[PDB]
Amino acid sequence: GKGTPSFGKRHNKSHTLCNRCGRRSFHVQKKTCSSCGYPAAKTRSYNWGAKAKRRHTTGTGRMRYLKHVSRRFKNGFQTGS
Amino acid sequence: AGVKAYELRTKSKEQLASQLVDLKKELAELKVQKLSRPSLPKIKTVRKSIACVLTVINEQQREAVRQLYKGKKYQPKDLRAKKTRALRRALTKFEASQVTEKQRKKQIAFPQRKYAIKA
Amino acid sequence: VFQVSMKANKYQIKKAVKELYEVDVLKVNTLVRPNGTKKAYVRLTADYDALDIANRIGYI
Amino acid sequence: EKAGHQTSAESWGTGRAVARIPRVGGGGTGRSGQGAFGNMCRGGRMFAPTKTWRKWNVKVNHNEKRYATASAIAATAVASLVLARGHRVEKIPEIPLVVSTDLESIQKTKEAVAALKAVGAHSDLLKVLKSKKLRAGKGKYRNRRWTQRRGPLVV
Amino acid sequence: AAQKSFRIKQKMAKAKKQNRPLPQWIRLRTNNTIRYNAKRRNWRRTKMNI
Amino acid sequence: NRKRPVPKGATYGKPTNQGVNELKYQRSLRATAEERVGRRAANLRVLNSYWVNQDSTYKYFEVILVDPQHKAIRRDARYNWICDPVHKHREARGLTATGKKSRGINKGHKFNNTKAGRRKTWKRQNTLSLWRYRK
RNA sequence: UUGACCUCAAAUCAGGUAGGAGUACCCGCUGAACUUAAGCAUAUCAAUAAGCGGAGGAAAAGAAACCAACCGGGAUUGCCU
RNA sequence: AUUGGCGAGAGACCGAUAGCGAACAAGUACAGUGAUGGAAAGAUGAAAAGAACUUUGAAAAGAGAGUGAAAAAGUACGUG
RNA sequence: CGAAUUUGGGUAUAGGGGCGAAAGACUAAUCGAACCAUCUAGUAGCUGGUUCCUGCCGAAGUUUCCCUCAGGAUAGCAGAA
RNA sequence: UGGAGGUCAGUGACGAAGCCUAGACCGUAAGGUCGGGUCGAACGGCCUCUAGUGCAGAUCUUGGUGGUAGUAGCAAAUAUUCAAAUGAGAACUUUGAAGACUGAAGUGGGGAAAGGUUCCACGUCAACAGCAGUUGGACGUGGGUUAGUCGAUCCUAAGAGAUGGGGAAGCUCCGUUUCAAAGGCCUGAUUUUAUGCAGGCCACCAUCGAAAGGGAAUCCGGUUAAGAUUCCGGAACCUGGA
RNA sequence: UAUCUAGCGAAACCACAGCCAAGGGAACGGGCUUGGCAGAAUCAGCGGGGAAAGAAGACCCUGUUGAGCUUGACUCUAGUU
RNA sequence: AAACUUUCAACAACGGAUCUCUUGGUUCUCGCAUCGAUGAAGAACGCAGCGAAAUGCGAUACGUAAUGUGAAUUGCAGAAUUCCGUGAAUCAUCGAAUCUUUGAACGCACAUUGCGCCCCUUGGUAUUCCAGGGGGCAUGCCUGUUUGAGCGUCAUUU
Repeated sequence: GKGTPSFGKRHNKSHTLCNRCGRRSFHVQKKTCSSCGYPAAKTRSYNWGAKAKRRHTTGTGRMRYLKHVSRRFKNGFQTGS
Repeated sequence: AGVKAYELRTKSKEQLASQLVDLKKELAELKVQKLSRPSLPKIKTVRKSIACVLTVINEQQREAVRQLYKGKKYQPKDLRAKKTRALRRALTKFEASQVTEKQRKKQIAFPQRKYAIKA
Repeated sequence: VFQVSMKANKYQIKKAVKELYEVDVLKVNTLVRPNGTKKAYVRLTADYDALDIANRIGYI
Repeated sequence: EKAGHQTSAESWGTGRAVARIPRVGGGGTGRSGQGAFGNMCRGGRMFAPTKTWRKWNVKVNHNEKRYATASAIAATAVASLVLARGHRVEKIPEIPLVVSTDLESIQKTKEAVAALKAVGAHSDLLKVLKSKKLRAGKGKYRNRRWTQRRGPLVV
Repeated sequence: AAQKSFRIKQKMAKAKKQNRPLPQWIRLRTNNTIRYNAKRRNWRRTKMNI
Repeated sequence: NRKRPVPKGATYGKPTNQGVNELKYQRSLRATAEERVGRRAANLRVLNSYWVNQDSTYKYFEVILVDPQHKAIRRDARYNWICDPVHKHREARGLTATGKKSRGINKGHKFNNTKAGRRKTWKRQNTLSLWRYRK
């Protein structure tokens, strides 16, 4: 049986959590994340994957630094009190 | 409402360090009480007071380092300006306003004149 | 029994208990609880009483 | 332009006892296996989606525009046409109604209202004021909340 | 498994503390439409698959 | 030449595109030389390059580069133009002499396809321009 | 017994810089096929989609190794034609 | 030039199966090993005044009573 | 049923590719070329459907050409002005 | 039919729009108008403008709902019975008593992968356990995992993979010691002078890769609701430090 | 087991439905025509009919629709010489 | 005759159509130019008196500082004359900071919260061992510094 009896045999994760994105997409044997391309320098992205680009892009996170850049520009990148 | 930064800023290093230590002791005792008591909102202002003391200490240290590096070039990176990466890489006002001597002579001799026409 | 900073090790727990409660600790055994926090069992020497020090801290 | 097409739906084909419309693939959503891409489908693209290069402005010959303007001006001097248009000029001595340049030089809204009352356009004013009503549809939440009549045109 | 790694154990702890019903007072807050925890998880129903 | 970097032979393509061997790269050997040099010395800006030698296997070029961050270039306005961000990787964008030659950026009737840019010209003359009052 | 030059190295040497993100528009490379031809191979789609490299507030182009054949215009870029 | 970013003004546009996939803790919940796929879900009332109290029931609840302009608005709530 | 044995884990081989004691077998219930997204709303002389009322007029399955024979152009038949 | 320009100084919280009504009138009809119920904030006539403008079908789409139908069915794995307790309620919970079964390649006691708190204690019907439920791996609230000696960590295996170099327009590919100038432990230096120096040996030729391979070392007794080769008592061992 | 009871409780199918003979009819009717006839509600079986259900026949043909494979097909191509 | 079946109405029933609504979309227009090795975008884990999310934030953790305003916040509860005031606030503004583990991600690794190495301090009668506190150690390239290498080569040598 290629169905249920063979499904009984799947207990070895081919993917684990990825350091760069916590997506369970890090292929263990290939040592590459199938989602972000880790450990390559460039995050994996394709122009046929517009939904994927939406999921992984600027503004989908906290923007811990980039959120204040517009305010600082609007103020002229001032310094002082 | 906790301590106030304007009255913290006059205090010295030893006094601020002692205040931080006793604030930490009070916070620890308050965590102990919070374990036994349902609502302990005083822990809120105790944590706030610890933060105020820490920021006053840090501001004093950073001002001291700024005074130590005053005047001389090569200030520490955390102390020098932050504007943006590109704003830091851009040519300074002096460097951008630099012109060659040929163009300097040309600009002196033939500037854009102020003229009007009426009749 | 203590809740301990996750980044602390037995050396730091020993030193911090000594410096906070002025007691001599015999052994430190740590674990990471299923809620993700460090739990330390600090056994003191026979010179000190855990119930004495617990009443000093404030919890009976 | 991408509304109704943000999907990877493929037709299941024949032999599965369902219509041949493209269907969303996958599972465990409720959106999976559902019809997509079509005007008949819920969430599908509309038929012939509206485009911005539709003709919006319409060209009219300058001479025809001026012809219509002259006809409208000449209709302003026909007493019966103004009544049919519904302008409450039954208490005006005669039309065309010509007033002095003191009205051109008038300054305050109260004295403009006084000029209108003294001349005979105040009934038209009251018609405009009392005809204000809420619009009769979805135009209220498109910045067109109220509708009223047109009053006099001071030239 | 029993012989876990710290990353997996940390994910376990995060999921365990997340898995709790909505507090009773958030319901009473004004302009509040949240009536229950929609992101609730049971270990039999839905696997985290990490 | 630039051999087409795909066997498997499985293009399912037309015989017009079936060719592999006698295809020619559209940028010059000079252009790829200075691109490699700029990638190596990414902190500099490729000012120019020239031919020095060649054999059957190799062509040899020398690339002139300028440091945009050295103060000897940041001052002295004769060459501080290259310190502006618009000149980042001129070799990569085809703004060097070889780059402009390969892009076809020249005046005249012989360059009607490539004066302001091949793709810019194509976009301009394949756009459908519609006015409010249709002409 | 010494001092230089040339080239090539080393250093947690002094100070810097590059990478990544985003990519609507911009500058290039690479590059199809569905499709049309009522078949189809050149052609078309299309010097397009996908892929790759690189910028800015715009980019690119830009002061003729131009257009012309006229009584000659006169960098570039856009619109109408 | 500008289907991105920041700020602003509009519409003979759509009006919760519409309009962006998402008016809501929406790229969320869940499905896949993975690339990826990807919903459903708005409306009490002006104000909770969200039904004290009495009775039957083990209890849910019912029947009275009560608030309310309306309970032919009772949270499983605008007409339904 | 003591071995061309059975099996865990690790590891290698990736799609016109792999792997095959060879069945076009197996390659995540998918295999005579996997899955995912995109090109793509691919094309379809072919099937299906094509949403209010009343009034007046009212056909053709024939001619010629067509890789033409389930299609079209052309003439005819019909409407309207 | 949805919107738009004019007008009816049109209708309306003294009830608009919607909806229900084998009530009425009008029109050949599309349909329009009104009576009576429901209700709760907007809507219509006319002259024009405009279109995402009219459904019975498309194995149409999305939701909702039927007859079938209280029907098929809930029949594998030998099997349950008596009393008491608890309880509103017991075929199913608990405790006794009996009858049995697995029968030591078990229906026993542990583990690996996987799961992730299901472990353990305390409270009852909403759901779930295709009957029930007072029971539960369910619900709510809490508690629980203690190491020098057990594992990981260290080593290398098949293999993966930086560097030096060479390809490739490039994302990147090869290569793993190759056409490379490829590093680390003892006393002298160890204070008018530093880790600078004729102080010595030299030449692994990154790294990753096993919770079943190799490997330094812990046992007994007791203890918890739930942990123990980990806690306690006793008794040992290994590694590193003048 | 079926069966009856307590509890629990689906699905496939479904234009409308459900008695025949002949006739004619798209040449094998549940309906139409002419006859036979014709009495609520139903239970267990059953497999004659519903040209029963399951699937836009996989055979066959057509389409200027493919794909796998082969070759002295047409046109090319990697390698090699 | 009932039951049953059909049709209609009334009332009551899952259903959520219609109507009205709308802090949402979608198109058009105008203005502007500002990410990152001074560590970005993204990820993980945590932080509230009582809370897990595109709330906010980082062990100074629903935030600190500075500034403005001027009495709140609010579901419940609270340190407090916080109220004619250097002063409430889930306020606004925002120029000072903090900014955990990461990430181009930088000591080497990383399916490990794994291994080093270098300075200074403290503790263990210690420059070597162990531990704690602090600060560091990536690659390519540029300019300069210092130390070098090569009969590649220049001025002295029986």
